[PDB]
Amino acid sequence: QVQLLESGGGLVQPGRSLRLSCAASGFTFDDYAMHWVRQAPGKGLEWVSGVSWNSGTIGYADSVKGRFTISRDNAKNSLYLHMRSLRAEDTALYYCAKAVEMVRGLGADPEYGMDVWGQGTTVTVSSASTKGPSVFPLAPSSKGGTAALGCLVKDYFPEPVTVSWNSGALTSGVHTFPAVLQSSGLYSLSSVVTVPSSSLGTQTYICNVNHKPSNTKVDKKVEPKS
Amino acid sequence: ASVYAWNRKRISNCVADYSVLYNSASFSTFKCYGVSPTKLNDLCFTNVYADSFVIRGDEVRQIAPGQTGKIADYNYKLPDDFTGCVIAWNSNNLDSKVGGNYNYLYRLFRKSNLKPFERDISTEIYQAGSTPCNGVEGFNCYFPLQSYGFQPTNGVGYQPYRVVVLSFELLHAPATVCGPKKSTNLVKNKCVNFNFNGLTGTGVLTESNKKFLPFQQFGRDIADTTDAVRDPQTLEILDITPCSFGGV
Amino acid sequence: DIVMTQSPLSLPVTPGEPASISCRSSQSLLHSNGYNYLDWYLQKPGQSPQLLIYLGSNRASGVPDRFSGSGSGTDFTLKISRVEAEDVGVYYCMQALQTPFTFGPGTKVDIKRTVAAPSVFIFPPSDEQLKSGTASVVCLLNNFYPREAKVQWKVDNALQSGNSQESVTEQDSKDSTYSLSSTLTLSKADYEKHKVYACEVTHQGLSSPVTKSFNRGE
Amino acid sequence: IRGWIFGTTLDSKTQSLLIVNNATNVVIKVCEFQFCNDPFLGVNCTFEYVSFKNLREFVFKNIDGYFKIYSKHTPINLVRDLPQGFSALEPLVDLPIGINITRFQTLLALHAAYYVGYLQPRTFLLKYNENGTITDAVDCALDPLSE
Ligand SMILES: *[C@@H]1O[C@H](CO)[C@@H](O)[C@H](O)[C@H]1NC(C)=O
Ligand SMILES: *[C@@H]1O[C@H](CO)[C@@H](O)[C@H](O)[C@H]1NC(C)=O
Repeated sequence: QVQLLESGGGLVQPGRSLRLSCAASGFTFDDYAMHWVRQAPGKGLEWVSGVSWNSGTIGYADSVKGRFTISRDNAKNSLYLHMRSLRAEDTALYYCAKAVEMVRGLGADPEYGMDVWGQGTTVTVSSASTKGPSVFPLAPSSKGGTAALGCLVKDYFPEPVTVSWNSGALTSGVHTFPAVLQSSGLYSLSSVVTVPSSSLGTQTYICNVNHKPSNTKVDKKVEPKS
Repeated sequence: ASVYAWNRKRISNCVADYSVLYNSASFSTFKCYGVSPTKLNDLCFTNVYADSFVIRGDEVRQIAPGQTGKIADYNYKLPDDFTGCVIAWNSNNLDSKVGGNYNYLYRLFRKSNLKPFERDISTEIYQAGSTPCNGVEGFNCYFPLQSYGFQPTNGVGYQPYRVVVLSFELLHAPATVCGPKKSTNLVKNKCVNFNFNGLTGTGVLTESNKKFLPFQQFGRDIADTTDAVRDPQTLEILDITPCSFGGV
Repeated sequence: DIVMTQSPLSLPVTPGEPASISCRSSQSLLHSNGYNYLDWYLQKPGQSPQLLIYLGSNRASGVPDRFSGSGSGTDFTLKISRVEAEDVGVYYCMQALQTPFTFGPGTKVDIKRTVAAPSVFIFPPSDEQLKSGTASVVCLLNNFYPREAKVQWKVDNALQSGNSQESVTEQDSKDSTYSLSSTLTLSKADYEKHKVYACEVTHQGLSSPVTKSFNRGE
Repeated sequence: IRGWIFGTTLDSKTQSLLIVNNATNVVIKVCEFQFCNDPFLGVNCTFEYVSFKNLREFVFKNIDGYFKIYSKHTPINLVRDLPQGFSALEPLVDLPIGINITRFQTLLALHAAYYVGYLQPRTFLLKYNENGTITDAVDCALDPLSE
């Protein structure tokens, strides 16, 4: 089978150098081109670089050309890309891909029609001090219909503390808000579900927020100011 | 790639030819010291390490048994035991883009002394001491992976040079990488010498009416005298007749 | 870099109907044989990216052949003959001749439905969110289509930009709609000194700006 | 009858020789891995290669690391046993393996009759015809008339 394992990135504070590594299999390494193509979570794919049968690298992307340094370890089927000054434009899922074309793709190395793609890394650009999470419940408009409800865990660190409702009872039609950046640097998310409108008068809700890193779960109160 | 990511290609089962290097195609340099240029195409070699990459042209004149320099002892080492040859060709357009080809960098100020034919794909932070730097070179390390001039008209100090270093090991059982026997045309009705795949003789060899079998090659008579043969290149049968003699 | 763009960036297309998307590159892709190199690819959140068509017109393997490519030089137009939710998604195109390679915006292709009835709602802060130095309010549109919805914050004839973030979600294909959440954060020092906070968001179906004005947490 | 395993130890320690035949493939391997001793039915690794009415002759030998496999097919119409007749034997496989061999065993499949004989260093006389086929032979150690 084929499963291209790429990694090397993580809690990377910007302004430091690393070596992202992709290991590949299912072919012959020193006769096929492995290409770095980045894709940030929430952003489209973008080509980084490549290396070919003659180790025929080509270049890097728009504002990243030069800081990166592409090298290959042909024997163990490894590809090391140097990481310099990884910022919001320089961080992404560094997919490693293989072009289907054989030797002498024409003059250029096989670098087009690369339909096979591995698992890119998860280089991240945010690091800071910590403090206990806090949550604010969310109720729909202050009024047999439709409505959306959740409980926004806000000013917490780090992501994720998973959100559900009453041991997963009413969560059909779910949509999860991603994290947001405030002034200090603490994230915020929620899980809002399309349900009927029993929110305000007849119920005092409870939602489940799970502090997974500490292996804890809180079934906390949800009600508007009334 | 550039010299910092030089390609180790174990290659065999090929046709060693020096014509392509100078006269068939005018590549820049084909240099070596022990093995003659003309003897490459008729000796059979088991296997060869090919160091295929791109280097600075300024240090190509540094390439020697010694002659230490930026490339010769910081990007790839070329020691005296150069059992092989270097084939370099200029790549001014190929490895120098007008808009900045910040990809074919060079490993400047390598970490350690280059090992004998070291796999200098080592692309790391330059070694200074025991300081665990925060990814930033402090006061004693530069950026080893530094960029060339990268102009289409690179100066004498930044020329773009492609390099294939062939180092041949015939110690192992042969992979037969060499040109096969130089097969000339065929001669009919003329007393000539001949060597057919090991069979050495001299006579006049002509077209025959005999029929062989797929596994049969030779042909004899009552006294084991070779009398027929088949052309190695193509199916056909040639009788052999000794060149005339007699008394005067 | 390469000035690469795609057109249209976000067109409402009903699944089962053809959809034309483009690519304009900047650095040429012509080898001396008439070669077109700008392959067409697709990106889907969750799975591996899809290669649509390699070498411009040669319909690539691994994806349905419903994509048809055309163009020349740097201009590359792919028309999906009959797109399905399986083929709807983000769109891209890749080139491999002259570095550097810079990509397009990424054509968002999704499900298009006829005009529906929007479900606009707002989330006044709870009891503990008033005094804690931050009173954040979320203005969320669910069961609303098309995806476009302009949002304005009206407080004492002032607009809250930069002080307000926005978060969007995927499509609710049950009624082919989306959800927008304008989240406003404000400290207790100046949040409660005024009364009116109007989230004015314009659904296409109901052309008048939908105004959720809330005096305080309720 | 399509399987042959040759070797000395036959415990995946030394080079074990396997010659087997898939429905569309002919597999020959020399590697060291103990595989199933019974292929199923429908309705180290130095060198490998892949692609009653019948009477098949196969002579196996090996000299100086060169395995020799001589083979000849022929049709018959008889069931009780092989008849009395004469035929040549072409050479069909040579294999530069270089391995020590002491024993062998055939390999079959599950949903009867096969003969094995042994060789000796004899001195023979052969009669080559005009075309070049061995149409008759005689032995020099059987009986007075023969010698
Ligand atoms: C060698 O090539 C020629 C080309 O026509 C062919 O006729 C001949 O049969 C070949 N001989 C071989 C494969 O031995
Ligand atoms: C021997 O050669 C001749 C001519 O080819 C032909 O009769 C046939 O091939 C053979 N005849 C025999 C075996 O009687």
